[PDB]
Amino acid sequence: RALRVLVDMDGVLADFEGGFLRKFRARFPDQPFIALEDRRGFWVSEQYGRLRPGLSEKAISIWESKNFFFELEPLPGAVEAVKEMASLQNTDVFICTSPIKMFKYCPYEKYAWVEKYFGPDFLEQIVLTRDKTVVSADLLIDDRPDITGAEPTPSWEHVLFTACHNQHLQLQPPRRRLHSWADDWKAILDSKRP
Ligand SMILES: Cc1cn([C@H]2C[C@H]3O[C@](c4ccccc4)(P(=O)(O)O)OC[C@H]3O2)c(=O)[nH]c1=O
Ligand SMILES: [Mg+2]
Repeated sequence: RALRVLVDMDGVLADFEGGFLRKFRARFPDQPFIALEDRRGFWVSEQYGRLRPGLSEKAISIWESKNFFFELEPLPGAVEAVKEMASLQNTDVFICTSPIKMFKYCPYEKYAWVEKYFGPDFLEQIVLTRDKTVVSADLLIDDRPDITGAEPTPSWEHVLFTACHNQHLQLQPPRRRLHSWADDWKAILDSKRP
């Protein structure tokens, strides 16, 4: 039997936080912003809303804009790590990502992004869903702390991928982290093998 690993896209493969900040500052130069070092909480618009009135609506307009997802930069070592992971024996890798509600560009751009960095053949490994608990696997590497859905008992072990917004979070045992792609991801996968 092959080990199945679900790899998240935003915050794990694609730099959503960095891309957001860069484009927000460029479009709203006279507005206050939040340095990544100061990001707290999964929801960007919520922390921006607390910064000053009207920043939430502006933040939202950034990711709803054409080319936001397509132009995100890969996280350091992400492409290299996933390519190697997918080539490993007895290992099936799927990119499991949740598209935003405004569907005009997001779904399309995510497929285009994967084609760009992983090639045409990797498109077969993409799973788009707003509920990752109904996708079965041994592991789910994702930066969102709370991953819930229709399935109360997911088959996967959620390994928290470190991001600016979750770096200070204390996890309840035996929950663990993958600190970055430079961290030992192979050791994590092996711990799940027969
Ligand atoms: C992946 C990511 C998106 N956003 C943005 C983008 C937008 O995505 C969703 C949204 C909710 C649930 C599943 C998918 C998208 P929306 O419900 O608008 O589709 O929730 C609110 C918004 O929050 C962040 O702030 N941080 C993140 O790490
Ligand atoms: Mg993510």
